[PDB]
Amino acid sequence: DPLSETKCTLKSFTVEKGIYQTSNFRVQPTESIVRFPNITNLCPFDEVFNATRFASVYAWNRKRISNCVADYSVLYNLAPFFTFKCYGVSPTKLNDLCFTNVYADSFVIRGDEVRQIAPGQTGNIADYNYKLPDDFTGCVIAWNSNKLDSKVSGNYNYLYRLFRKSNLKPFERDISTEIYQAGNKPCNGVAGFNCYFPLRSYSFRPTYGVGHQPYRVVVLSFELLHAPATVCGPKKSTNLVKNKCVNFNFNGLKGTGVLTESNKKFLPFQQFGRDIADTTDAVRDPQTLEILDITPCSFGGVSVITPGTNTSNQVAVLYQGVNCTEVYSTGSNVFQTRAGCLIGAEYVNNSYECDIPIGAGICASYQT
Amino acid sequence: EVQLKQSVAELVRPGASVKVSCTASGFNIKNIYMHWVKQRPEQGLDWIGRIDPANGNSRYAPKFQDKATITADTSSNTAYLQLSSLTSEDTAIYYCADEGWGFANWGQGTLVTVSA
Amino acid sequence: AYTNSFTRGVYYPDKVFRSSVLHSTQDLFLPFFSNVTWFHVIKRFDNPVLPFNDGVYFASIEKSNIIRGWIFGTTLDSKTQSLLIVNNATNVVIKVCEFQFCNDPFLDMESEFRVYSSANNCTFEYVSQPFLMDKNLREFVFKNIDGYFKIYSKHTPIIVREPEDLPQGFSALEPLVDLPIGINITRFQTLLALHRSYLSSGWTAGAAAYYVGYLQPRTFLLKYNENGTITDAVDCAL
Amino acid sequence: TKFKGLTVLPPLLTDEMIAQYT
Amino acid sequence: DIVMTQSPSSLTVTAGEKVTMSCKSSQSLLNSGNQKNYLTWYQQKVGQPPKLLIYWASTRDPGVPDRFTGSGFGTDFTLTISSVQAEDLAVYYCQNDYSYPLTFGAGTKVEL
Ligand SMILES: *[C@@H]1O[C@H](CO)[C@@H](O[C@@H]2O[C@H](CO)[C@@H](O)[C@H](O)[C@H]2NC(C)=O)[C@H](O)[C@H]1NC(C)=O
Ligand SMILES: *[C@@H]1O[C@H](CO)[C@@H](O)[C@H](O)[C@H]1NC(C)=O
Ligand SMILES: *[C@@H]1O[C@H](CO)[C@@H](O)[C@H](O)[C@H]1NC(C)=O
Ligand SMILES: *[C@@H]1O[C@H](CO)[C@@H](O)[C@H](O)[C@H]1NC(C)=O
Repeated sequence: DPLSETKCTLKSFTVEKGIYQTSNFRVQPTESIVRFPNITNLCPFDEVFNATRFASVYAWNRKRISNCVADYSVLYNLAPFFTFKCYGVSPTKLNDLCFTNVYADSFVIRGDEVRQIAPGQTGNIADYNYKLPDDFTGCVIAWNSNKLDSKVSGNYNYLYRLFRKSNLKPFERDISTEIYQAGNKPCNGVAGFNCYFPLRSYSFRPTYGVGHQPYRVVVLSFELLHAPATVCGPKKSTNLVKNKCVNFNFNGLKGTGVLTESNKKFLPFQQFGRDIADTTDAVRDPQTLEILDITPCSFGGVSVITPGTNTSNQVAVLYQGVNCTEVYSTGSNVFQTRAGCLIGAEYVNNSYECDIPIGAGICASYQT
Repeated sequence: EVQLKQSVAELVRPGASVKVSCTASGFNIKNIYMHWVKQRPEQGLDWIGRIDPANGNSRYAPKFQDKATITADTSSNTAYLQLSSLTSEDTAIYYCADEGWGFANWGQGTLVTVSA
Repeated sequence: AYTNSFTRGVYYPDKVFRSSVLHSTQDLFLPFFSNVTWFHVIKRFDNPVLPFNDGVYFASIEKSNIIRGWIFGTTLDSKTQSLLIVNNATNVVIKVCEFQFCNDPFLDMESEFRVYSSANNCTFEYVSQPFLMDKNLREFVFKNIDGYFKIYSKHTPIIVREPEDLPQGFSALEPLVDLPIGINITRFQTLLALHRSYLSSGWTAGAAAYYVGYLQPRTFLLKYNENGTITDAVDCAL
Repeated sequence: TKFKGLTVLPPLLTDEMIAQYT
Repeated sequence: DIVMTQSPSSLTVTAGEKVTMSCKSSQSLLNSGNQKNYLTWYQQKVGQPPKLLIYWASTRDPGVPDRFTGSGFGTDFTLTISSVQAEDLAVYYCQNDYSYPLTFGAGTKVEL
């Protein structure tokens, strides 16, 4: 109890009349809040998913995207997706951790040829149209698009280059339309029995069967370099808490305190504020554009007001410089003054000479 | 492509700790929060837990609580196993995981048993 | 031709709000009352390749909007990455690639980009609201610290341009946009849109004059008002 | 004409009481 | 923690004989956002580490790809193989994924 704390701090079994500072009142953070500015721009993976005509397998479109927040959660949320196999990276860790740049390649190919477009796997089309490097870190997204990309008559929009003179370089797209010299006799630009044109036309039809239907296949390439990383998943955010002492993480400021609305007006470029002593005084909420004042958690000295143990064993506790809305247990004749909020003493309007000085004109005493 | 190497099996004194390393080759471990699993010969497979390279916050199976601990080091893509005072039946072959939709990448396996 | 930088080129060092605070910060600044190179243009091609050094305090008072971007780069060659800033009336563009910069880079209404002969290893591309348009002083500070390319802006309207010298008033430069770009920069060149006549009776550039100053490590005592803006400053080593 | 453990205690005599003495 | 019961029946059959293997999954696991359920199967050749056989309970990964369709609402999923050969001769475990407590399959073998 406070009286025994006073006895220990005085190292005497009898404490004389007076006020003794025994301990320190401290308010610990109840909650922890983390905020980052929300999505705003979004990296358009759905756009290359939603492209009406996917690029040719040999002339695969290379889309390098940077400086945007990427939402990979919608990719898992999307039901029509059928294949999400990943190599060197967790499918669900794209949101958690990020790379510097992302390459998206959109192409339409038959179902059996989808497995041919994979690292460490070579195919009749893959070796000459699109050969994924063995060691790249990325995910291949594939799904059936027979209804969207085929008709009863037949879809000949998508074609591939069957014959190529040399092995394809990694991350290289071949757009050459030269007639392949399959035969020993020179082609000279004229199709013949020996010379076969490398490009062949697929026919996509619903009746053509599964394993050969068109598949909208998108491969995402992630590479992290010395340059700063600009595309990342949505970092965790929490709700805003006002008038309660909480740990706050406003884009990595990492401070503790109680957050209140402030009348101060920041400049548009400015993010947080500092006082004369170079202490964070106000922060702007990244989610909104409002300005939040940061005042520290309430703390102060705990002083025990006691008459002599010869007189009595009752004690009144003073919490210096603390609003006792934030605070012997409260509810026992709790009275508030400038020196602090006094617990255990009842304010009396009549005035006597000072007995135990509390502060700011308030003096405690033991009387009936 | 992407390979996870298991540490060679070390004979361990009875009632002591045993450590097995799962280093990643061909790719940094930073993008992978690998999972540890234990398999006993002629017995069902079990899931030990997982490690994240940064803020690892490893969460273990309820049966293995307070006795099975696993950690990894981001530098050199190394991982580790921490298991001590294992009985012969409890000891099982440990594998690493790709934590995908299914565990695509698995270690070659470590047959570790208390033999001293 | 030279002109004194009478308390010009001061920018907000950081994004920290301060109210009625005299904050003394040590950062790369244009020293007060310092020598500033001043160039005239115009065909009379005068666009020297000025070294970037720590930074550049670019300025212009062209009421005809003659200034149409800047050129940056370590060597202005395809071997190294370079900055390209082109600012159109409808929309501005910032491209960062290994541009092979021609002898006379310019924009061709604008029909086709004619600023770079080659575009390989393109890593960065940015688009924002126009800033060079809307007789008035248009002063910028460019920096390259820790791989972040920093730009500051302030469009002060000045009633008098007859003396053809920078005003003696003070105006701190609010940051406009910062670009994450890890390359190094050791050269600077200014862009002017050369029209079909150059491709020059149709297009006139008689009023295009731009002042260039170089930043230096200095200690400044910045005065913030209760609103949070820098109203005045002093250079401790002046 | 500071919350790092620095607490400024109020004087026992308020300015009104000092003025009343005066 | 999720209750699982995998049929360990082993059939010594010639190639071209279908086999049906299913294991119950309690709580009827259902991923939010997408209709797909996170249930997977593994194929482990004797003396070799297990590898991903099937994921999402209805999607066939590249690598010996053939059918393996499974129909269920999270209460149960059935994995079917059209033909049995030495390559498919292995031990299979079905492990739930949507539920964070992961319990692996008891084990199922096939013979030629
Ligand atoms: C194609 O565009 C449509 C229309 O925007 C997308 O449909 C929704 O996209 C939002 C993206 O924020 C998702 O949150 C919704 O769940 C989508 N709803 C449906 C019914 O799809 C669609 O995702 C885009 N991509 C594809 C492949 O269709
Ligand atoms: C955050 O999202 C809300 C809801 O869509 C939006 O009103 C707000 O503008 C977003 N934040 C910013 C900084 O735009
Ligand atoms: C805190 O104390 C002040 C006086 O010091 C008082 O006016 C106020 O009502 C108290 N409570 C709150 C919530 O501010
Ligand atoms: C800052 O805001 C106050 C309050 O309206 C205003 O009186 C003052 O002029 C403003 N200062 C500037 C520089 O905008």
